Amino acid sequence: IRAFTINFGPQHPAAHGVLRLILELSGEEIIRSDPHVGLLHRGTEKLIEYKTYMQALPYFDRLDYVSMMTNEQVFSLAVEKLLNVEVPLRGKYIRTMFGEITRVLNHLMSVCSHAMDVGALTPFLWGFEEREKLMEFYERVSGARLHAAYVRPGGVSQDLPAGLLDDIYMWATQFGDRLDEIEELLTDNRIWKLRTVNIGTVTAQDALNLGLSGPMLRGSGIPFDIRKNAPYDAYDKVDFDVPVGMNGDCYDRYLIRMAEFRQSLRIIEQCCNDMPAGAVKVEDFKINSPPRNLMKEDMEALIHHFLLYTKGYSVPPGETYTAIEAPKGEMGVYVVSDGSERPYKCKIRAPGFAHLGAFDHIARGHFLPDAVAIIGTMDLVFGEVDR
Amino acid sequence: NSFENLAQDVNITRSGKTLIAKGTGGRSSRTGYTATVFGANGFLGSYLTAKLAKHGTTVVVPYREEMAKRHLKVTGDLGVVNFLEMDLRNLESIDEAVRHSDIVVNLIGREYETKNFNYYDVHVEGARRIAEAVKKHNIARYIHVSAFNAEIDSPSEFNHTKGLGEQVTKDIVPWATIVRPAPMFGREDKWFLDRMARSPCLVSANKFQETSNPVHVIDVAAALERICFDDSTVAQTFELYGPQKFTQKQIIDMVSETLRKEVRHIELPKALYQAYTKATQAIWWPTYSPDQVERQFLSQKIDPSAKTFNDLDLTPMELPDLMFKLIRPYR
Amino acid sequence: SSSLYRVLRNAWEVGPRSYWKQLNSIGDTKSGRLVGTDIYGNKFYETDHQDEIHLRTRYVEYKEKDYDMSQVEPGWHFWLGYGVDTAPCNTPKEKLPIRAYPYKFQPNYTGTPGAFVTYNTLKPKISAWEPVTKQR
Amino acid sequence: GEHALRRYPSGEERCIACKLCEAICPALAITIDAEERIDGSRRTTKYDIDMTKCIYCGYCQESCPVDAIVETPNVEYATETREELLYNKEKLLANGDKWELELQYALDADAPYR
Amino acid sequence: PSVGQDLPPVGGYEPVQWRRNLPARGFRPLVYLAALCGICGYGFYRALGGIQERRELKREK
Amino acid sequence: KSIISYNGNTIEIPEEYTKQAPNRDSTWAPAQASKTEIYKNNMVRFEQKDLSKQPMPYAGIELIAQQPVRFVHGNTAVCDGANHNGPGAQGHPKIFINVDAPGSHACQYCGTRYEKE
Amino acid sequence: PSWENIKDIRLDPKVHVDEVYEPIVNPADRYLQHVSDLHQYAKYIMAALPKYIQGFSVWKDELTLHVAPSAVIPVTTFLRDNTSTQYKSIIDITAVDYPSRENRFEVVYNFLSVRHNSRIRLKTYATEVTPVPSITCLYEGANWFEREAYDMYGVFFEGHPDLRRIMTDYGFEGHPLRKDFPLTGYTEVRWDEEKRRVVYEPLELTQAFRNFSAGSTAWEPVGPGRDDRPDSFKLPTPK
Amino acid sequence: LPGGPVPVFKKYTVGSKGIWEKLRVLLAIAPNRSTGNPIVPLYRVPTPGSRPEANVYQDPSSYPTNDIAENPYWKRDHRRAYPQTAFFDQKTVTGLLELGSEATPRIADGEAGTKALANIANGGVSFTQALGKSSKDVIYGEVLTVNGLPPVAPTLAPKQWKIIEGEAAIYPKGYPCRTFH
Amino acid sequence: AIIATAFAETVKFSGSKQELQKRTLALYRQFLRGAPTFADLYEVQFSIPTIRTKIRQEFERHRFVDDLSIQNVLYAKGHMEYQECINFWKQQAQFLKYFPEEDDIQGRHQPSNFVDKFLKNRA
Ligand SMILES: NC(=O)C1=CN([C@@H]2O[C@H](COP(=O)(O)OP(=O)(O)OC[C@H]3O[C@@H](n4cnc5c(N)ncnc54)[C@H](OP(=O)(O)O)[C@@H]3O)[C@@H](O)[C@H]2O)C=CC1
Ligand code: SF4
Ligand code: SF4
Ligand SMILES: [Zn+2]
Repeated sequence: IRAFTINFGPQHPAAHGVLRLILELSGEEIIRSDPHVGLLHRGTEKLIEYKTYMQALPYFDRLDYVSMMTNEQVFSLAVEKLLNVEVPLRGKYIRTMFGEITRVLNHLMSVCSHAMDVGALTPFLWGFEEREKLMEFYERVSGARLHAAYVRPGGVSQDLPAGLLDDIYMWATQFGDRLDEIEELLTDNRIWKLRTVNIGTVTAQDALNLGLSGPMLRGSGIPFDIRKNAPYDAYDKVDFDVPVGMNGDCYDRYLIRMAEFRQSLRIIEQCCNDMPAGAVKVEDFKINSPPRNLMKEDMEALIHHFLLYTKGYSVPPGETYTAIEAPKGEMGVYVVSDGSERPYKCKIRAPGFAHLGAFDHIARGHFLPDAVAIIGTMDLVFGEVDR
Repeated sequence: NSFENLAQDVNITRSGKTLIAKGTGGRSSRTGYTATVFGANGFLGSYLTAKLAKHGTTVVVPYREEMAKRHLKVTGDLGVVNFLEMDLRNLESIDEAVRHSDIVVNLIGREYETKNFNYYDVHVEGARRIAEAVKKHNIARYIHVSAFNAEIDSPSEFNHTKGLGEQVTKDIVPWATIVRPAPMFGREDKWFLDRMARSPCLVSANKFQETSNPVHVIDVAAALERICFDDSTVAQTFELYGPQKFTQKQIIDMVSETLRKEVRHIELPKALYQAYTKATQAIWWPTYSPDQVERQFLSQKIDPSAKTFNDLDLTPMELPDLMFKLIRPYR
Repeated sequence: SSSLYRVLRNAWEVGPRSYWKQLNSIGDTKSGRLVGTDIYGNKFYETDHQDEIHLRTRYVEYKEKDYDMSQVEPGWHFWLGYGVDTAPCNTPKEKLPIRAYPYKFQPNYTGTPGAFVTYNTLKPKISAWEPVTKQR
Repeated sequence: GEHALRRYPSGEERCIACKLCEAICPALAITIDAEERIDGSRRTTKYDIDMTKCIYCGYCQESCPVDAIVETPNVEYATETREELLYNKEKLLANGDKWELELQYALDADAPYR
Repeated sequence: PSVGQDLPPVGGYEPVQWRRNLPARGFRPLVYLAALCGICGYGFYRALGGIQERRELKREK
Repeated sequence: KSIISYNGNTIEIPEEYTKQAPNRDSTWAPAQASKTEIYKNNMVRFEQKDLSKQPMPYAGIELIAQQPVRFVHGNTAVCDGANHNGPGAQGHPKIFINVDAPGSHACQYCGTRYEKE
Repeated sequence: PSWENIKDIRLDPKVHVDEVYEPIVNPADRYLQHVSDLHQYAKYIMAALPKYIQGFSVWKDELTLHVAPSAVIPVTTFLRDNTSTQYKSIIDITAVDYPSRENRFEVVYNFLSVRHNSRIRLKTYATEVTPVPSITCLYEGANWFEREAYDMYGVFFEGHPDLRRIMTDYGFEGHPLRKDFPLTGYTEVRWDEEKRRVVYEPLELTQAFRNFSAGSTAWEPVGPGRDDRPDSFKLPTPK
Repeated sequence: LPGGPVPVFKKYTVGSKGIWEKLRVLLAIAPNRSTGNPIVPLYRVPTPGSRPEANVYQDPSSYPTNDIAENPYWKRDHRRAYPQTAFFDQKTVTGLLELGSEATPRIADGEAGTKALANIANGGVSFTQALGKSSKDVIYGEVLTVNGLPPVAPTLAPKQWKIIEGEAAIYPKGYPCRTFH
Repeated sequence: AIIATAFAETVKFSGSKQELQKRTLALYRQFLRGAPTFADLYEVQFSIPTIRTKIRQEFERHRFVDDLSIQNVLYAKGHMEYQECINFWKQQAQFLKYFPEEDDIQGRHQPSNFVDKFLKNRA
């Protein structure tokens, strides 16, 4: 009476994610779907109420583990909006262009992982290679790789090395060749064009009713981006085109991701030319640490260095919802300050949460291999959706 | 999470060591008993040290092979299960493995001779070699296991040597506690159900009428742990028999009625039966034993002067209640 | 690169006995210059040659057949993963951390009976009372 | 990567139990008891990292005024038991003995940018 | 103050390549079709003459 | 060497490892837990294992005691423990020591004892 | 003309200023002209639907609306349907408890006018017993969101197909984001060997959990703080 | 066109030799393509553990911040100068209607003005009663706009849109994605 | 996500105690009808009337609640657990939460008096 309904993936159906996903197939046609998420659900929100904002920061590079830095950024932005502080100029640009090399990383993982999920093996290695080149650029700034103990709610953890700003330009000249190269065997590509021409149409008002955002909403045709609609972090001060798709297909959702490499490289060209000088952390020693040069010399710097690492910094009461444009979509965060130094509550709006929630409105009628091309362009990394 | 293991909290052992089970009894808790189980990779041993480490007694596990030792780590917390290698030959390893053990058991029994061990080796000689060091170290609650039908008499050299090992355990460190269980059945038992689950031949003698009452293995393990810790077990022979005596035709028909298949039957006599089992010894994976031939004419000789399950407040289950579960996946 | 000419010419430069060892050791032909050796004894190299990809430059030749990583000295281990220009045989002694005790270099002994064991460093919290009777 | 406790020139343990490393390890991998020793100075009795849950925040490095625990850039220390993975004070002082060279090299490039 | 941190060059960097580097390489498609028919027809001229040759060899046998 | 394993049985480790340190045999804390207590606690997970390749980390109380006690011309000393080779901020923070009392005075971080002369 | 002849960048003159002159400013002035604008909108909303709005509030251009529990749908239609007020798009909803007060939970909504580039926030309240209705009648994606904040709190959404738990154990009892509910929960998991399956036994830790919020100042050390209320919309003094 | 194709001698890549370069110019899709390997004596030299720039590095700071003499902290304070969460009852908006505004008050007699305040501050009137009480100029002044129009849902910084279309676009026509900005 | 799953209903709150009682009665009939499906699906060791005598006594646990709306949340939780068990959504490990007492007879020395509590200081 019901279809012979299946379990899609216990372990390794879609790479980078545990996609348990009920499908009811009637002609190898999905009449309805029901993805059970919860398989990664660590319960992080219950934890982040018991730690200080000081300590609460590397919860979030665990969240959305392919684009750590936007999560870091959005929580730093929520707290800076909450604290009524202002990150300095150098801090604004350095956070901006790290949030754009992370965009390069995110689309470089996501497009190539989706091509592997479809079956194209060559970008799945050609992209992860340049991702290793970017692992190096996370490595020189902050800690190890893939989980940066970086942007603090006071701004930036620390300065660059002495020569990363040079070295990244040597990388940035050759990323264009290495990007157009993978563009050359997927964009025209009658196999890919066949598999992705009208697959999973997303109309405009239904894109709004499903709460979707980022490259998907911009693929449906609506020109909406937080970098340019409600700007911040000198995205005002950096010239930046935005791509907008035409149909509601997955092919616009592909082509916009191909375009954002070309855009976010132009970010780096306008950033590395015009990186200013100035204090990389916030100016005061009352929301982040003093530098370790002068705390061994000054009496005043010690008590700040101690209270920020025992109590932490005190936050005014209130609540904020700061949402910024993650490369997955609009990622939001809703923090409710006690007035204490632990956050009384903090919801995340993971971007892929509504993308997964909008699955079986899009996935009806399509085929089961067509039920894979729909997966990795709504980008269910599953670190996001449950938490 | 409660101590359903012990009677109490504070226990001095017989040798005078003080043991205080702190915490509330779960996996993270500690009980304090340092236990050692010889041959724990065997089929009784896995279920045994599972329940023994379920309440956090520190289980010293001597192993022989490095691969089968691994799937006993999961039943203990950090420091609960430990591992160390040894041979029956090297006495220093025996000496080492029992230095801090409060209690210790030995389920070493091999139903076939290797080219390096016979029954006289691994039943009466090695048990002497280990319980000598038990006597050397004043280790409390020593438990030895022997099989059912453990006589002094000839016709099964296995059973001839089991009673010899019993007499050696009674001789040296003479308060040692001897247990003789029945035939055992569990999920993948050694030769009693999985041999009856799949068999291309199903041939044995006697016309399938040897008699016993098989015990579920988890009941043996719970019985053993309830022995392990109290008083009123010292130097006492333990018949551990199932609730009702069976015959092999009864057993195999109970198996086949749930399989709903024709379990084959050949039942040829002893003469041609023996020489086929003679040639199987040269093969490295274990086959049916040429001395397992002899036990088919033997049956369960119950000693009336021993102590049952109802000594220690336990009632084991009946095989007809379990037959749907254990050979379920062969349906 | 990885052309036939490069592997041939570097094999012709090194020497066929060291080549026959190296092919059983690594899969490549690599010709360095002996920048320095280890206190454990491990010969290192560094490659001048122009046809090398990034971070293929410096490498180890071990001593033991049962090698692994973390058999190298720390002040080298930095340079093997390219932390410094100047290998520790050429550093000034001002950058040497002065120590008031000798050094031992345990590499790693995982699974080996020289494995590390843990214990709590401190005693139990509450000491008991010793039995001292009093004949009335 | 893995941890170590530095020492002074002329060899002194360098860790006082300020407990900042206990205070801001957001997985609570740090556990310290510490007593006043014979001479009267404060030293650590038991210093213990639970390396099952050392999450490589590196905040524990940035939290020491006297710069005792550091981040040794070793990663090749893969163990076979969880028992091996509980680094007490002795293993960390052995690592501070071992990697002392490289930790000097790293702080000669980071102590400005700290 | 600010000293020792990294800065851009005072001359700045060169402008990078961020467009679609896609040359429409090759020939006109009609050239591919005409070359196809040329390779074909020359092959047929070698084929059918050899077939009639083989038929005359068949007669000779 | 031979210590009682809670049962009258003795366990026997060499005197090279009944030591708090290669520099010191004796304990230096009220809850130091000497190795004679430690093997007495869990030799269970110490059998079949090497005795050599554990840390023995060269304890500090012997090393600090043989550093020369420095002299200060004036009244108030300063201690940093910082190198003058390392380009950064190392050592313990700049605390000061009054040295007036008869006897030396250890700087409570670095343990270097100073004397007024 | 070749890659051997390319210049380096590591040796060149770079820009080198002696001391940057960064002016100081409170980062709230840039909001203010808009914020005083926003109030005029917000008061309008209360004049628009006085039956259902208990109040409005705003703090640094985040507009927050105050709706009774049985009052959600008539507001959200108007927030969707008006040409002057078209938010069209749920973003995230969740709940926050305040067990000090009588109505325990409060339910918060976030929208995003993609035409007019604006946000709006809608707070209602509900005791754990009583419901709030579902906005799944209008907003289609919201049924997933409402499925979330069910399990974390127990707060209902009446009028909702597919109401069931998500992002927790299926056999879980209780609710995680609830201040009485402990951190580690009640049940932990281990593989029992003898049942050949995993069993759910109650909690035992190796290390007891240690918060450190016991060290805390009672008064919140942030001050009273100035206002940014518009001079139109605070009360005129008498005389 | 300011970011178009540049030739491969300005790309910082391992390149080629010179007869094989002459080979691969004839055999490539575009000649100006990097093989992806960075140049070894340029990229990541000297190593970040040994940087001569790192030897002298004190602090980045700004002039009104690091000024020791002139400022106190409380002038450059930012945490204790946060705006208050402006809350508005149903009732205080009725206060905003009839009692007026600090721009244009409607209340004289400051003694009895408190009495006229306080019953509304206790709930003497209702809001819809005030709406009927509010004049056409009152509604069109402080509720609606001066044309009597509803206020547009206001935005922080309205970003008007261009559409780049021609040869400066990131895709020519046929490709469905446009590049507005 | 226009459409529901197979057995999921729109949640709706009965205004009367009788309508709640009608829904609970239908619900117990649904459990009792689907009970032989469960022993097949979750492959359980034991028999179907043991499932039935648990499903009876679990509603016996909550027979004596006064309020309408607390029985309303209680009914909704029961309907969700029905929704889980009627599909493959719970697994047999999570399905066997409901029988801790059946699978193992407890063990020696279950404390009953004061003394057996006291000798292990109440476990
Ligand atoms: N129904 C039955 O099977 C009956 C059996 N028993 C006895 O109960 C005990 C356990 O039962 P069961 O599980 O079925 O049999 P086992 O599988 O446990 O017998 C083999 C076990 O003992 C070890 N063993 C045998 N010889 C040696 C040796 N030289 N050196 C080291 N280890 C050795 C084995 O080592 P390894 O792990 O490397 O294989 C293995 O652990 C046995 O002693 C058995 O004789 C008593 C009554 C009924
Ligand atoms: S890096 Fe390690 S020591 Fe530091 S806070 Fe994290 S877990 Fe703790
Ligand atoms: S290493 Fe640092 S944080 Fe840790 S105990 Fe020592 S001084 Fe404190
Ligand atoms: Zn000092």
